[PDB]
Amino acid sequence: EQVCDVFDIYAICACCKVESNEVFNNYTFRGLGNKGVLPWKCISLDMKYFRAVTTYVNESKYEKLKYKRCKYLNKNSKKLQNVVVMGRTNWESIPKKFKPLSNRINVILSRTLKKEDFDEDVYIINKVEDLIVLLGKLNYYKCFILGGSVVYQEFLEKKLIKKIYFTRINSTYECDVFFPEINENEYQIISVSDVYTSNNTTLDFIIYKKTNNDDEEEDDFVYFNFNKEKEEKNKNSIHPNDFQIYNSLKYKYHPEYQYLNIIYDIMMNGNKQSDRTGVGVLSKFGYIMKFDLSQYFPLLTTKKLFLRGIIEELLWFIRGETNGNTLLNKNVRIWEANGTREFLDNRKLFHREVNDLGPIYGFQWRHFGAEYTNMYDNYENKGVDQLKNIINLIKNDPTSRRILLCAWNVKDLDQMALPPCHILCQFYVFDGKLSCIMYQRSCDLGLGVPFNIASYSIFTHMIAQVCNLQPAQFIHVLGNAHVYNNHIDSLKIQLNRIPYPFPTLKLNPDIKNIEDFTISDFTIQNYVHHEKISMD
Amino acid sequence: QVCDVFDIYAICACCKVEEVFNNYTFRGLGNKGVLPWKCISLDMKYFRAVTTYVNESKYEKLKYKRCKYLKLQNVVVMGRTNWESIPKKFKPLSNRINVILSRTLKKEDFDEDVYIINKVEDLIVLLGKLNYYKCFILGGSVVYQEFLEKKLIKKIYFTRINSTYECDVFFPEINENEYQIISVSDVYTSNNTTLDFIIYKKTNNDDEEEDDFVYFNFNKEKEEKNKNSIHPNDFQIYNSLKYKYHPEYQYLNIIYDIMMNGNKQSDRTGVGVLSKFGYIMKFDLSQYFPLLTTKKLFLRGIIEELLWFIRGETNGNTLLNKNVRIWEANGTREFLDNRKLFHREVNDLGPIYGFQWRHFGAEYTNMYDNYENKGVDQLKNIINLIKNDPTSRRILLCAWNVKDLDQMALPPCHILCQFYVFDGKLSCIMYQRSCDLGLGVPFNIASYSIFTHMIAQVCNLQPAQFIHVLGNAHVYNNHIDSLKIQLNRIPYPFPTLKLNPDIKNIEDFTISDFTIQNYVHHEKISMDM
Ligand SMILES: NC(=O)C1=CN([C@@H]2O[C@H](COP(=O)(O)OP(=O)(O)OC[C@H]3O[C@@H](n4cnc5c(N)ncnc54)[C@H](OP(=O)(O)O)[C@@H]3O)[C@@H](O)[C@H]2O)C=CC1
Ligand SMILES: NC(=O)C1=CN([C@@H]2O[C@H](COP(=O)(O)OP(=O)(O)OC[C@H]3O[C@@H](n4cnc5c(N)ncnc54)[C@H](OP(=O)(O)O)[C@@H]3O)[C@@H](O)[C@H]2O)C=CC1
Ligand SMILES: CC1(C)N=C(N)N=C(N)N1OCCCN(Cc1ccccc1)c1ccc(Cl)cc1
Ligand SMILES: CC1(C)N=C(N)N=C(N)N1OCCCN(Cc1ccccc1)c1ccc(Cl)cc1
Ligand SMILES: O=c1ccn([C@H]2C[C@H](O)[C@@H](COP(=O)(O)O)O2)c(=O)[nH]1
Ligand SMILES: O=c1ccn([C@H]2C[C@H](O)[C@@H](COP(=O)(O)O)O2)c(=O)[nH]1
Repeated sequence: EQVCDVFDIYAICACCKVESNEVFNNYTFRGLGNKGVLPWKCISLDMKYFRAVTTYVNESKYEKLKYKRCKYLNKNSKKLQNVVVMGRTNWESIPKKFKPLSNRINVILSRTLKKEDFDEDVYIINKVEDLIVLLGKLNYYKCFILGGSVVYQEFLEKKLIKKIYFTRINSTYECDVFFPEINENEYQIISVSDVYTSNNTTLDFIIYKKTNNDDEEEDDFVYFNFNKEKEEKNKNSIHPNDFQIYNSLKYKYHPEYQYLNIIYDIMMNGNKQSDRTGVGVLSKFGYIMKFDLSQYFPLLTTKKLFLRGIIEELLWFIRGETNGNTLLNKNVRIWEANGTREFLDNRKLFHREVNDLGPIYGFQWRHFGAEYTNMYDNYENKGVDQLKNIINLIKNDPTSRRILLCAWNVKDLDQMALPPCHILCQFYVFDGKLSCIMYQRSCDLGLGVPFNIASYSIFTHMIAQVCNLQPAQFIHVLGNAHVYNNHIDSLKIQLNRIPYPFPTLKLNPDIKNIEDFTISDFTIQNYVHHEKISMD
Repeated sequence: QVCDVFDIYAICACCKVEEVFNNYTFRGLGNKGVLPWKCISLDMKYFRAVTTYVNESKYEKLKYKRCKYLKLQNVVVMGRTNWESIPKKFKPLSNRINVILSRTLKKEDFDEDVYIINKVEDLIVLLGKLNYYKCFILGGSVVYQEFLEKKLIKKIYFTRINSTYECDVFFPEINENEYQIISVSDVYTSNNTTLDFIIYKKTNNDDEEEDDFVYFNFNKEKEEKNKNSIHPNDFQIYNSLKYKYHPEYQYLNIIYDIMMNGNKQSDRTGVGVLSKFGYIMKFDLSQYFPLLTTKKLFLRGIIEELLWFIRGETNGNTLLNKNVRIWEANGTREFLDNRKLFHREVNDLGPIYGFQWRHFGAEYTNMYDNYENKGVDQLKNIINLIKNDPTSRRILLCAWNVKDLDQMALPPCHILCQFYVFDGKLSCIMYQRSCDLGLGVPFNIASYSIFTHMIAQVCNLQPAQFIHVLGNAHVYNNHIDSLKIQLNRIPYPFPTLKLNPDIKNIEDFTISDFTIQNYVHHEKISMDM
């Protein structure tokens, strides 16, 4: 029966990255303070969250806490409040006008200072066993260790912390004090929040837990689930013990899990099929993922992704290009296999030159309906410039339900190296904000989708910028959602990884026409990721 | 009160008997001493799970409230006829404290180690003795009748058998103001009939990982910031349902979402809408036909529109001479002139659905030209892919021809279909760019559900899921009062579609090959004024 379960002693902290190819682990976020204050100016969303955790109380759950604490000890007002506990330097960093922390029982550890050194209404204690004494004598909901790196150190080495409410600030600052390295045998992460932007930085909230190493309408649920097939004669021959970490998290709110949960769904429930190659897949039909581009760039973190190649693909599209050599000469090999003599001949394109990919995305975006000749032709003022038209509808008719860019030209399919997977983009504008749906007919979950999420997220930012709009939601509709069999083992590794706060994307702000972007106009700041996974 | 105190529940299954609909549609209980239907086996299964199930760590709180009033099994209570109607092999219903109502036959008469009672009241005492989880009235018309009169029923566990059967005995009209529905299950096919499971209730006139939930909601919308200017009050029946598992809730929940969180915008026509972006509804065509039951929908017009598309027509008059007027407004001199189609004959709708489906890339001329073997017959093609190459990820039927949008009376709402085949079953996704949730979507669901069945049948496949992906989803501001009325109606179990099984060419359907079966619906709603 451990002290920290009876007295409900939690730690809450926020850690940035410090000035240290780069390896990343959970020690990456470890920077606590600098010269006796915080390393960052304001991160107001961290304060709002801090406020919410340290001030939240539930009177109904108090009676069971009181009984519990009175039991363990062999045994005023009633306006229930939490206790907070501060190193003295912690306490001397707090602006005067906020002391003591409102609606919280403030406790400060000091040797140099005694109660007569304070005006405030704070409990002063010499020592830790003095907090345990006080907590046995107070009516309080929960006790939060607000730190000082010294306070954090002594509280974990005494195994007095039940959980750590740990905030990952996904930027770097100068630090002189650090949070101790959390022992993974002693603490495991059980919950990871959504990812937000506050004060020009992304952040998320994770919870580490100390490791053990009317209720009529409760029953209606079980009646109503009477037909359910899964007794667990595993539909698909993937095992539980393999996703031990994935399955052990309670709150999986990081948006990366929108993509990770579909791979779980395809693996646990997919239909076994033998696609065009013979490879074999598990497949499902119909999914939506939504990413909040105002809060992050959804580059997956559970594996390393490089975006030079897909950014140069998006610029190639926008220029209207179909010349596979242009990508090959920038050492981008995305379309190399689809432009071989063999691949083209096998597509019955016997009169198509090597790397002439025919009327693919770029052609359809700038010239839909023009007769395709060859990758070198001047197609100016031929066919519909869809791209130009959709920028025009966003600018001048934002409320239009007809702002779509369509790659799927039915007449041209057989003349393309292969029919496009990104069928269409629709756009939606409300209150100065651009959202985008892309519908993908065919979705390689292990290899393709992660880049696809990136391409269309970058594209949405570009259309938003050139239209004087802010980006909102990139919405990804997956039709035929498949995991290739020989990706499965890699995907089992990736799923047992815990996402890191997303990075951000900065477009050079001077670019104002969609045509005027170059590779140097794109910056991915603060990409924290697990190491690369070769999907085979 | 007795019933809340003693956990006295009725379980029944009521078919329709041999025009306007209400809950008392579903009354048929029995016929000639047996049930009115041969064997509906999803219901027999439900009836087990419900009447066996008991919770270990909860009878503590009923040892409480029943004896604070004055392995553990369940009590069941059946009349003699209800007891005799049972075959011999299942008596006394296994794992259950069997019991009977009988003024006549006693325990020395009857077979195994049941219980008997002779007064309705005499039950009260027997329960006051026994150790039991919950008490179920399996009934007979007569047993049910006198238990509802005497106000002894906490909850009714009522199966809606959605077919018609000869009946001699019935269930009591369920007293509308004395009971209300608190839960409604998924819809199911079983033994060639749809059925759902609703729950009537009596009206009255490791919990740390729970606080973590509140912390993670720290940045949510509060009450002033649950955006919009509709009320809680007005959707009280919608809001009172705990379990909303009937698939119509996929449509209703989107209306609720748009009303409550929708962005106020002022579209094209100066009209006003609440708008969201990106939804996905999925309907199990193998289990029901998703024709909205919270109001009356008619399908002849949208079935004719579908046949019209399949024939490749663009001629608005063909529809107008069958009094299908879906496209009338889009064919007027005025509407064509405002689309800058000054040189388009009235009701010449241009290269719309039909033309793209059967002639994609052909130069449109007029609605009367012969276009045989011109452009890409996507419809013939997607059918040949399903039959020759079902694992293809290229089975798309696309109406959004970018070359032709300006020539169209208007661009299509229904951008494309994509098909999926697994294990001789056909699913269809339709991506809808523009979604009027009040008028359009209800019809749009039916159109593409029917289409899926048509494509499945000419391909010798069983239809599986219709998946409706909404892009710009909007409620017209002046549909709001109508939809509020609609949200507070409990869906009925869906109907079924019978296609004439002889039709094996998509081109060979006629209006008489389409039959809707057992359509039970709440009344017509004018969506406007
Ligand atoms: N990023 C974050 O989440 C947080 C960052 N911070 C930052 O942390 C830094 C301050 O931390 P750090 O320098 O360790 O200092 P601390 O806040 O941990 O202050 C340590 C002081 O607390 C007293 N103390 C600690 N333990 C005891 C004990 N057991 N008994 C008696 N006194 C005790 C001593 O006071 P005395 O010296 O008078 O005897 C000690 O000098 C600042 O930069 C602050 O802004 C603070 C909290 C959270
Ligand atoms: N749809 C459904 O879910 C169900 C349908 N059924 C159907 O219902 C039909 C038969 O039931 P219904 O006509 O009621 O017959 P019941 O099964 O209810 O049996 C009636 C008998 O129960 C006894 N009884 C009733 N009230 C009292 C009382 N107040 N005090 C003492 N005894 C009482 C009498 O038996 P006695 O003769 O001993 O005096 C009465 O004749 C059949 O078709 C059966 O299959 C049955 C169950 C479920
Ligand atoms: C605030 C912070 C960094 N965030 C999390 N998640 N966990 C913590 N332990 N941190 O809190 C430090 C507590 C002291 N603090 C630090 C502070 C804030 C601003 C400027 C200097 C110091 C503070 C100041 C004012 C109020 Cl109202 C509440 C807490
Ligand atoms: C069974 C039925 C119709 N279904 C629901 N949902 N609710 C009821 N109250 N009904 O229960 C009647 C009990 C008699 N019966 C039904 C029956 C069976 C065959 C012929 C006539 C009646 C029966 C037989 C075997 C078992 Cl395991 C359980 C119930
Ligand atoms: O941007 C792309 C391009 C291709 N694919 C995958 C999907 C399929 O695995 C394959 C395309 O093959 P078909 O679906 O065209 O047969 O490539 C993607 O996931 N994303
Ligand atoms: O099959 C259809 C056709 C139209 N609409 C609705 C969507 C809009 O309310 C309007 C179409 O006008 P635009 O979206 O093209 O502006 O009609 C539908 O919901 N379904």
